[PDB]
Amino acid sequence: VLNRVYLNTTLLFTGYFPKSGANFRDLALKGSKYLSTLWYKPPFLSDFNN
Amino acid sequence: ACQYTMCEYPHTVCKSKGSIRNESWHIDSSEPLCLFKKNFTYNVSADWLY
Amino acid sequence: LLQQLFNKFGAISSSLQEILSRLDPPEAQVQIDRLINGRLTALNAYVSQQ
Amino acid sequence: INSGTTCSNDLLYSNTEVSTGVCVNYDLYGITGQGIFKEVSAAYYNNWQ
Ligand SMILES: *[C@@H]1O[C@H](CO)[C@@H](O[C@@H]2O[C@H](CO)[C@@H](O)[C@H](O)[C@H]2NC(C)=O)[C@H](O)[C@H]1NC(C)=O
Ligand SMILES: *[C@@H]1O[C@H](CO)[C@@H](O[C@@H]2O[C@H](CO)[C@@H](O)[C@H](O)[C@H]2NC(C)=O)[C@H](O)[C@H]1NC(C)=O
Ligand SMILES: *[C@@H]1O[C@H](CO)[C@@H](O)[C@H](O)[C@H]1NC(C)=O
Ligand SMILES: *[C@@H]1O[C@H](CO)[C@@H](O)[C@H](O)[C@H]1NC(C)=O
Ligand SMILES: *[C@@H]1O[C@H](CO)[C@@H](O)[C@H](O)[C@H]1NC(C)=O
Repeated sequence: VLNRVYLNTTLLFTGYFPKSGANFRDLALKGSKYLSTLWYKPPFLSDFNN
Repeated sequence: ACQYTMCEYPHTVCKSKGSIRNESWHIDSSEPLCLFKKNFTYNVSADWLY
Repeated sequence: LLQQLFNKFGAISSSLQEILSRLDPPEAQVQIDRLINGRLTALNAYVSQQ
Repeated sequence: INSGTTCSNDLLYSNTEVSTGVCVNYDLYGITGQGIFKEVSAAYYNNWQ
């Protein structure tokens, strides 16, 4: 938590966390000489809700 | 955090040994309007970053 | 009963000083009235339980 | 004007006046309250806290 210190306890905190048991999404891309176009689509252009 | 003139097909270039293409995700050499600007540091030898 | 002083009850803050510092004296009384009603309700419920 | 970062702060009082022993009002990094301060030695603050 932001600049807070908590010491020898448990904390029940509502926050912004991943869902336990979900998977990831590799979006890294290594080019060598060319520069595609299907790389730049809503498959790879993603959403930001929370 | 600034309003940039974003390229259609953005990409980068490794600053160790340069590639065929050039790093060009914007062409904005006129200091555009910015909301935020900062510099942070990390460990150069650490494997995983989150 | 002590943790009832950290509920907002519909007001914008649980703190009587963050309301008096950030709202006009017309607009502050609407929030202070909701805090007064929530805390008086908590005290009535405790008094019936005893 | 009126859009950006080069602000004329004009802060209340970031005084170096931590007076221990008596009741004071505090606005510590955004948090408001009243209390009595008492100096101590503490080894649990990292540099973000
Ligand atoms: C954050 O760090 C970067 C890189 O160290 C700084 O960018 C350099 O800025 C100087 C002065 O304008 C230039 O001469 C260099 O060519 C820049 N390097 C690169 C790689 O762009 C940047 O100025 C720093 N930002 C702040 C706010 O200090
Ligand atoms: C005006 O701004 C100056 C900026 O220097 C303020 O003085 C600073 O106060 C902080 C808080 O302790 C210190 O860390 C700085 O070292 C001070 N500056 C100098 C040069 O010593 C000052 O408080 C402001 N005053 C008003 C009336 O706004
Ligand atoms: C650990 O937390 C408990 C919580 O009540 C506390 O009583 C105890 O003193 C803590 N341990 C140490 C070493 O401070
Ligand atoms: C990258 O920029 C340099 C300097 O402007 C230029 O000489 C070079 O041709 C550019 N590379 C490409 C692939 O256009
Ligand atoms: C982290 O940095 C320190 C000093 O900068 C270094 O001694 C240490 O080996 C680094 N560890 C990793 C995992 O990068």
